[PDB]
Amino acid sequence: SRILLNNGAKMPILGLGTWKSPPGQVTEAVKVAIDVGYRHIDCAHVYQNENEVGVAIQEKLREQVVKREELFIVSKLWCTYHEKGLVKGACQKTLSDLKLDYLDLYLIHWPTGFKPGKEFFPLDESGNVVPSDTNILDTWAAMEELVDEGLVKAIGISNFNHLQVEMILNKPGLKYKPAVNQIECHPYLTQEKLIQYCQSKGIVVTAYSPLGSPDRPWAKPEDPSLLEDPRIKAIAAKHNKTTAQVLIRFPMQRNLVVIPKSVTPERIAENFKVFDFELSSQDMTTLLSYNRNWRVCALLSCTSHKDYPFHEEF
Ligand SMILES: NC(=O)c1ccc[n+]([C@@H]2O[C@H](COP(=O)([O-])OP(=O)(O)OC[C@H]3O[C@@H](n4cnc5c(N)ncnc54)[C@H](OP(=O)(O)O)[C@@H]3O)[C@@H](O)[C@H]2O)c1
Ligand SMILES: O=C(O)Cc1nn(Cc2nc3cc(C(F)(F)F)ccc3s2)c(=O)c2ccccc12
Repeated sequence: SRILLNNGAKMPILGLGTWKSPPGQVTEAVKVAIDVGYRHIDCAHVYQNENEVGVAIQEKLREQVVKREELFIVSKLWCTYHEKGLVKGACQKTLSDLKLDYLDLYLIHWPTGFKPGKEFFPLDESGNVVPSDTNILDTWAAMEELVDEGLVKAIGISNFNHLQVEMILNKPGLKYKPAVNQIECHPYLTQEKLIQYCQSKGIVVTAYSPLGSPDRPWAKPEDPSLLEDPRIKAIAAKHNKTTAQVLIRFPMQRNLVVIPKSVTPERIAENFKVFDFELSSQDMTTLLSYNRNWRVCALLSCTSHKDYPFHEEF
């Protein structure tokens, strides 16, 4: 149930997502999740709930439900902290909230640096994001130092397109290769090109929004719902599983890590029950065949950043 990273650590292939989990509900959600078997939690500073996630983690270690070494805890460096001089601080405030003394994995959350400040999305009066000078090679070096200092066991990247992943891999003096690239991926955005690139380079891919992020604040009525796709429902029924379990099992069979979010205990538990069945080889190609190149996770105010990752094909 885990995948070996290029740092020699093992990463559970199922993790719990925490974006949009309300601060008042995520502590119990992570407690239920660890009680039912999750050992990987996907966090971020920008999700504004790391303190409450960390309460849950701490209580389960105190309770001795689990050992720290059995947990795989991931967090991410927000965009307003790309400056070489800010990265360690940002890591330590995540560690502080999570009540941890190290992370298993720490990602550059997006390849785009924003102006530092306490606003997460600094905009100009016309609504464009205000970039920071910073480039991802100096940000990367700063991430490497977090390894050297023992704050993080592994480092990786998120939302990097293949030319940006290649930028890091061709970095002069590269000390630690990225271990993971965490990207949007589901039957409507199957990412074959970028996943093959990354796997070819020994970089593990984590699939985010594997259910389509139906709770994304900017969803519109017109938008498709993977959970309600009759095709996927038929595959589900054939296996006597739910559509969600199918959507979760699908990336697992492509040698991906997948991190479905829920704050509903019954769904946390259901979503983990995906080790007891297999999708067939044909199921898998059929699922891939639903690609629409429909991306749900992005932001118009950032399209003009020099490092906006989605103008490129992949
Ligand atoms: N690196 C990045 O840039 C990035 C971007 C996006 C997401 N992520 C990570 O990926 C995680 C997952 O992506 P996501 O939150 O965007 O969306 P998702 O996991 O694709 O969708 C979560 C939505 O599905 C619902 N849901 C969960 N299990 C269900 C089930 N069994 N049946 C029916 N509905 C179910 C959840 O409802 P309830 O919660 O109400 O039960 C919630 O509304 C995030 O939380 C975050 O950790 C990272
Ligand atoms: O970030 C998450 O985990 C979820 C996430 N996604 N988005 C959509 C985004 N689209 C982006 C595009 C770029 C870009 F790189 F393209 F410029 C940079 C930054 C972003 S944020 C949000 O606006 C957001 C806001 C609060 C908390 C989480 C998120």
